[PDB]
Amino acid sequence: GDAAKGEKEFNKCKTCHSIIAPDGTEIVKGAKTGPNLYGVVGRTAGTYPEFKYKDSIVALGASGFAWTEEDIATYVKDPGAFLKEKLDDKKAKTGMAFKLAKGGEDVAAYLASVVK
Ligand code: HEC
Repeated sequence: GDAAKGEKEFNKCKTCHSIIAPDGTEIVKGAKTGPNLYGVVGRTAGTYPEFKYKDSIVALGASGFAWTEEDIATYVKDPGAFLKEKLDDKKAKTGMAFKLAKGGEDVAAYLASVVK
């Protein structure tokens, strides 16, 4: 995927999320209603500290799931469906109220990039 493009596309995410490095550096100063995305790639889902996630995503991580660019790219398009399928639960609910139409892989790549 394209990171250069992903950064530009992150415009749909900053409304709720931010990209903040461990020493506090503000890579992307966004909102605090969604968890910090710095390092999400490789991270077990629904585990960022001091963040109150909806249940399903926490269950997904409890099952051993860590995000990849690929899944990130997919989830982003339809979070709730993503979950229902992963969890094999028709009843899986998402706390993320946005579906991105096009851009997943790029945004996915960007996110991977950010920690280099
Ligand atoms: C607010 C209306 C949001 C926008 C815009 C975006 N995201 Fe989001 N995201 C939001 C919430 C409330 C949460 C927590 C989910 C839950 O059910 O509790 C999330 C979560 C994610 C995650 C999962 C993070 C984890 O630690 O597992 C990812 C990977 C994610 N969001 C990506 C993402 C992207 C790429 C966005 C922009 C295109 C984006 N989100 C926007 C809320 C909101």
